[PDB]
Amino acid sequence: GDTPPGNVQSTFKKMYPKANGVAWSQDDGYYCANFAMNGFTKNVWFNVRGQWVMTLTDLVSLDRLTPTVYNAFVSGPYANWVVDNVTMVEFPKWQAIIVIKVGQDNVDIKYQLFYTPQGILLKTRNVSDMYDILGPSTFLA
Repeated sequence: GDTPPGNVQSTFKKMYPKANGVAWSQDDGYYCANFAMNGFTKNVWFNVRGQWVMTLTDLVSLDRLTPTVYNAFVSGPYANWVVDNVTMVEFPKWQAIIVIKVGQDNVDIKYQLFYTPQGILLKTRNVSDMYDILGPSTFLA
Protein backbone atom coordinates (compact mmCIF):
# COMPACT_ATOMS: atom_id res chain seq x y z
CA GLY A 1 0.00 0.00 0.00
CA ASP A 2 0.71 3.65 0.25
CA THR A 3 2.96 5.36 2.80
CA PRO A 4 0.75 7.66 4.86
CA PRO A 5 1.72 11.27 5.68
CA GLY A 6 3.56 11.59 9.01
CA ASN A 7 0.77 13.54 10.65
CA VAL A 8 -1.79 10.92 9.73
CA GLN A 9 0.45 8.09 10.94
CA SER A 10 0.97 9.93 14.24
CA THR A 11 -2.74 10.15 14.97
CA PHE A 12 -3.25 6.55 13.83
CA LYS A 13 -0.52 5.29 16.16
CA LYS A 14 -2.29 6.99 19.08
CA MET A 15 -5.66 5.40 18.19
CA TYR A 16 -4.30 1.93 17.42
CA PRO A 17 -0.84 1.55 19.00
CA LYS A 18 -0.82 -2.25 18.60
CA ALA A 19 -2.08 -2.48 15.01
CA ASN A 20 0.14 -4.32 12.53
CA GLY A 21 -0.18 -5.28 8.91
CA VAL A 22 -1.81 -1.94 8.14
CA ALA A 23 -2.57 -1.26 4.47
CA TRP A 24 -2.91 2.45 3.61
CA SER A 25 -4.69 4.06 0.62
CA GLN A 26 -6.45 7.33 -0.17
CA ASP A 27 -9.77 8.37 -1.77
CA ASP A 28 -11.30 11.81 -2.32
CA GLY A 29 -8.46 13.36 -0.32
CA TYR A 30 -8.92 11.21 2.79
CA TYR A 31 -6.45 8.47 3.95
CA CYS A 32 -7.63 4.98 4.94
CA ALA A 33 -5.89 2.50 7.23
CA ASN A 34 -7.07 -1.12 6.75
CA PHE A 35 -6.18 -3.75 9.39
CA ALA A 36 -7.49 -6.31 11.90
CA MET A 37 -7.92 -5.55 15.63
CA ASN A 38 -9.17 -7.95 18.36
CA GLY A 39 -10.85 -10.16 15.78
CA PHE A 40 -12.47 -7.47 13.57
CA THR A 41 -11.49 -5.85 10.27
CA LYS A 42 -11.31 -2.09 10.42
CA ASN A 43 -11.00 0.81 7.97
CA VAL A 44 -10.04 4.00 9.72
CA TRP A 45 -10.09 7.26 7.79
CA PHE A 46 -8.27 10.59 8.30
CA ASN A 47 -8.11 14.00 6.67
CA VAL A 48 -4.96 15.82 5.51
CA ARG A 49 -4.71 17.58 8.90
CA GLY A 50 -4.23 14.13 10.46
CA GLN A 51 -7.68 14.28 12.07
CA TRP A 52 -9.80 11.16 12.39
CA VAL A 53 -12.97 11.33 10.27
CA MET A 54 -14.57 7.83 10.53
CA THR A 55 -14.05 4.25 11.47
CA LEU A 56 -15.80 1.32 9.83
CA THR A 57 -15.76 -2.00 11.66
CA ASP A 58 -16.83 -5.20 9.94
CA LEU A 59 -19.16 -6.97 12.35
CA VAL A 60 -20.00 -9.65 9.70
CA SER A 61 -23.22 -11.01 11.24
CA LEU A 62 -26.50 -10.19 13.00
CA ASP A 63 -25.40 -11.69 16.30
CA ARG A 64 -23.04 -8.66 16.68
CA LEU A 65 -25.92 -6.17 16.62
CA THR A 66 -27.54 -4.67 19.68
CA PRO A 67 -30.96 -6.02 20.42
CA THR A 68 -32.47 -2.69 19.35
CA VAL A 69 -30.99 -2.82 15.86
CA TYR A 70 -31.54 -6.58 15.57
CA ASN A 71 -35.19 -6.33 16.51
CA ALA A 72 -35.70 -3.55 13.97
CA PHE A 73 -34.08 -5.68 11.25
CA VAL A 74 -36.12 -8.78 11.97
CA SER A 75 -39.38 -6.73 12.02
CA GLY A 76 -38.60 -4.88 8.75
CA PRO A 77 -38.90 -5.75 5.03
CA TYR A 78 -35.51 -7.48 4.73
CA ALA A 79 -36.02 -9.76 7.81
CA ASN A 80 -35.73 -12.91 5.68
CA TRP A 81 -32.94 -11.78 3.34
CA VAL A 82 -29.38 -13.22 3.46
CA VAL A 83 -27.06 -11.00 5.39
CA ASP A 84 -23.76 -10.58 3.51
CA ASN A 85 -22.14 -8.07 5.82
CA VAL A 86 -22.73 -5.83 8.81
CA THR A 87 -20.65 -2.66 9.23
CA MET A 88 -20.57 -0.28 12.19
CA VAL A 89 -19.69 3.29 11.08
CA GLU A 90 -18.52 5.74 13.71
CA PHE A 91 -17.70 9.44 13.45
CA PRO A 92 -16.25 12.22 15.64
CA LYS A 93 -19.43 14.27 15.45
CA TRP A 94 -22.19 12.53 13.43
CA GLN A 95 -24.31 9.71 14.91
CA ALA A 96 -23.15 6.15 14.24
CA ILE A 97 -24.73 4.20 11.39
CA ILE A 98 -25.13 0.45 11.06
CA VAL A 99 -24.95 -0.71 7.44
CA ILE A 100 -26.39 -4.14 6.72
CA LYS A 101 -25.73 -5.53 3.26
CA VAL A 102 -28.39 -8.00 2.19
CA GLY A 103 -29.08 -10.25 -0.77
CA GLN A 104 -31.32 -13.26 -1.56
CA ASP A 105 -30.24 -16.80 -2.15
CA ASN A 106 -30.25 -17.41 -5.88
CA VAL A 107 -30.44 -13.78 -7.12
CA ASP A 108 -27.77 -11.13 -7.53
CA ILE A 109 -29.75 -8.17 -6.13
CA LYS A 110 -27.92 -6.54 -3.18
CA TYR A 111 -29.03 -3.63 -0.95
CA GLN A 112 -27.29 -1.64 1.75
CA LEU A 113 -29.60 -0.88 4.66
CA PHE A 114 -28.63 2.17 6.80
CA TYR A 115 -29.87 1.89 10.37
CA THR A 116 -29.55 4.26 13.29
CA PRO A 117 -28.56 2.88 16.70
CA GLN A 118 -32.20 3.32 17.74
CA GLY A 119 -33.22 0.89 14.97
CA ILE A 120 -34.60 3.39 12.43
CA LEU A 121 -34.09 2.40 8.82
CA LEU A 122 -33.07 5.74 7.33
CA LYS A 123 -32.48 4.66 3.71
CA THR A 124 -31.42 1.81 1.44
CA ARG A 125 -29.32 1.71 -1.69
CA ASN A 126 -29.04 -0.87 -4.51
CA VAL A 127 -25.39 -1.90 -4.64
CA SER A 128 -25.75 -4.80 -7.06
CA ASP A 129 -23.40 -3.02 -9.62
CA MET A 130 -21.65 -0.56 -7.36
CA TYR A 131 -18.03 -0.59 -6.28
CA ASP A 132 -16.48 1.34 -3.41
CA ILE A 133 -19.65 1.30 -1.31
CA LEU A 134 -18.27 2.23 2.12
CA GLY A 135 -16.00 5.24 1.32
CA PRO A 136 -15.98 9.03 1.72
CA SER A 137 -18.48 9.44 -1.13
CA THR A 138 -21.03 7.42 0.87
CA PHE A 139 -20.62 9.17 4.24
CA LEU A 140 -18.53 12.37 4.05
CA ALA A 141 -19.80 14.23 0.95
